[PDB]
Amino acid sequence: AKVHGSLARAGKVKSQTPKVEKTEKPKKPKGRAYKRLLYTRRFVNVTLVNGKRRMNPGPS
Amino acid sequence: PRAPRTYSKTYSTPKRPYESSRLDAELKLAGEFGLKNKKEIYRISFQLSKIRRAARDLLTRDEKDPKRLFEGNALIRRLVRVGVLSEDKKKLDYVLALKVEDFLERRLQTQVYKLGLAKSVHHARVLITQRHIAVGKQIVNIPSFMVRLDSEKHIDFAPTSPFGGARPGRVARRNAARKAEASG
Amino acid sequence: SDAVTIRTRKVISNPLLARKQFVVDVLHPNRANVSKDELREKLAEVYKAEKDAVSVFGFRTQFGGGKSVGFGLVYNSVAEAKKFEPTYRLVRYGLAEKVEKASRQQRKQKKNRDKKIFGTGKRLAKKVARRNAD
Amino acid sequence: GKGKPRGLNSARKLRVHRRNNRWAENNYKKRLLGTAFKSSPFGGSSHAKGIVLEKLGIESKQPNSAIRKCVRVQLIKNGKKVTAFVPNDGCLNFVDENDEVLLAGFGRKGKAKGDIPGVRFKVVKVSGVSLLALWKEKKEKPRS
RNA sequence: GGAUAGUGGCCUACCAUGGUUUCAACGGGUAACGGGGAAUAAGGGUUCGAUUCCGGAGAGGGAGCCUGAGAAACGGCUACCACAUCCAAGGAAGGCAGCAGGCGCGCAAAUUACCCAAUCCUAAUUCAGGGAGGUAGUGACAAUAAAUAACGAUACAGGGCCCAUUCGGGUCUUGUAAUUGGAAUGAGUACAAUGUAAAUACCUUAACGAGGAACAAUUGGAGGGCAAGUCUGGUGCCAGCAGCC
Ligand SMILES: [Mg+2]
Ligand SMILES: [Mg+2]
Ligand SMILES: [Mg+2]
Ligand SMILES: [Mg+2]
Ligand SMILES: [Mg+2]
Ligand SMILES: [Mg+2]
Ligand SMILES: [Mg+2]
Ligand SMILES: [Mg+2]
Ligand SMILES: [Mg+2]
Ligand SMILES: [Mg+2]
Ligand SMILES: [Mg+2]
Ligand SMILES: [Mg+2]
Ligand SMILES: [Mg+2]
Ligand SMILES: [Mg+2]
Ligand SMILES: [Mg+2]
Repeated sequence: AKVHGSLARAGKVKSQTPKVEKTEKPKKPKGRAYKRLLYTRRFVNVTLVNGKRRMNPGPS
Repeated sequence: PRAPRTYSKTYSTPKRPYESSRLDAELKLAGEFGLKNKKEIYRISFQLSKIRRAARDLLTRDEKDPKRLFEGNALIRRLVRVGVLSEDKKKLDYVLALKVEDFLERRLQTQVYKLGLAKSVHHARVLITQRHIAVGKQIVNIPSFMVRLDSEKHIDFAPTSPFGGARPGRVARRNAARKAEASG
Repeated sequence: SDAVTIRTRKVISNPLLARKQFVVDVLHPNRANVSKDELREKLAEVYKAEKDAVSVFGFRTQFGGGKSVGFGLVYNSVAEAKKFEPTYRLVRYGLAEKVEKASRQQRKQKKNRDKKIFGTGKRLAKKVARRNAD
Repeated sequence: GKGKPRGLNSARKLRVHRRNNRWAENNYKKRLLGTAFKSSPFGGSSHAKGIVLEKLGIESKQPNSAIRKCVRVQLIKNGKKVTAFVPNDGCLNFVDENDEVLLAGFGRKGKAKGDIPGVRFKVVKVSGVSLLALWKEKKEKPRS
């Protein structure tokens, strides 16, 4: 094998990724209220039951 | 130097982390009983295992064995006092398969919701932790109390707390404070 | 206050130290911080002896307030009270005053330094003074 | 008779027989020989500190074509030389030269991790500033 | 027979040639103080036990000895070895594996704090002393409980039942809001008392202390094992990721 190579192109894509920042969004509840929130969307909600009760299917 | 302090763990995680048949069941128990973690269910199942372990070790022993009867009576009585076990099932064979949520429903979380005055389990969890509860004559703010069938009629609002008189309320007090000064 | 209702429980006579031992059970609804300094007189006219023959300690408030439990001692006369009660508890009541004393670090220094000297040291004190001149 | 003796007074044969065949296990071999003490450049420990000597262009095993950007490190406590991988996208820039780094294994329990040949250690800290925090630009590398 | 407080090759003189060993002697290694115990275990087991209790050893390495009932003592002494301090160079003084603290070594471990009030010990002794011990400081080593939100009214989306009067109200539900409201209180300040040897905190409690831009929960992962994207932009066997595939 070989121990030499192109070390001058380390971090090629990370330094090349366009900088998109986090959008501001309302805070989620922490602790018990999150379990209250998650229980609502899964069991008492039928929003995504398309064929198999998907959780995050892609937009289609 | 001094004697060591004895401490013990009170819960155990399941062997398989991601299994859907149990993952959704866990969210069911935490769903309508207002629990913030799986460790509440994990905690309950730990001494549920310990209760079954003690009960299984009793049935192995011969009938009329003094050790079988003594801790058999103690175990059967101590759960009956808590109320997780009905009076009819006092045979030491129905304690093996009691339920997983029988212990949980005896908590002060549920009792405040059962006996009115909370109108939702999520409101109750606040009510206990907000220090407006008197299970006896004493204020308690621990949602897991395991009421003992001798104090169910004794849950009432603490005398030194709103909704029980003897004070109007903290935020209500400053609420009228603007009302008095604005009228002048 | 309001309904102080000081109560004494588990009262046992202790003539070995000429004292009465009891648990000071305090019920103070709508009140806190029962101010044990005031527990002395209310326990005094109950036993009718005097205010300076009674000592109170403990009194950990229960969860939520409105009730306290502690320990109380009442003596027949102040003479044996001064001879039996610890010095630290007496100064709280004002019976005695703090004894002025250097810190525990400083006392250790003086003892160690005085070990280096044999005898009174007056003979050495003049000898070093005589030597320091020349 | 299934092989092994069944006599009630043959516990000596069974215990000694078990001793001789226990050596065919690998964990029992390393534990009692103390190889990790005598070999395995650490001292049986999970982490070690060393000085970076140079950067390496190790190429990927089959089927894979890539450069892995590892570093040669000489350990402090024993002076042994090892090769360690610098895991993240572009983290070879923070480990430039002569820095005093902390290394950890790869979780393979003493063997190479992936298609990286002959490398069984990774960089976890450079200049004692927690390399992971550098990639997420949370902390700053010391100037000296 | 000597010696010991005593038995004894413990030592001495003489005598005999014995004693241990494949049922593992003797020798070698131990990242070996031994136990009470710890982790995980259907049952059988495996691994660990420097370390809060019991026994043993040691005071830098050996040796020797005074005093004393008790030491081969080391915060007792003498010598050598290795370190090592102060000197107006003639000499003198040392053992922190005690408590803090420092330097080194490392992947790796805290204050040069307060007090004898509690536990108990020592002394001529109720009183003095005790870095033994206790208190406080640092401390995400491990453990226990448990906040980070709760509830109304208006606008949407559902199933029975009153009418059986086009599809009209829907009295009742369970959720969806860049809609609005009252309440509830804790972290955090704090008079005060409580607490304590004196304090700091805990438990109480005047008073001050929620409406989001707030008082804002992280750590990881989303092809499979192993639930959780066939979304968007970039990269183009490069960068990279990937315990295994
Ligand atoms: Mg046999
Ligand atoms: Mg003899
Ligand atoms: Mg002989
Ligand atoms: Mg050793
Ligand atoms: Mg010991
Ligand atoms: Mg010794
Ligand atoms: Mg040393
Ligand atoms: Mg010695
Ligand atoms: Mg010393
Ligand atoms: Mg030290
Ligand atoms: Mg994350
Ligand atoms: Mg995946
Ligand atoms: Mg992703
Ligand atoms: Mg899946
Ligand atoms: Mg990623």
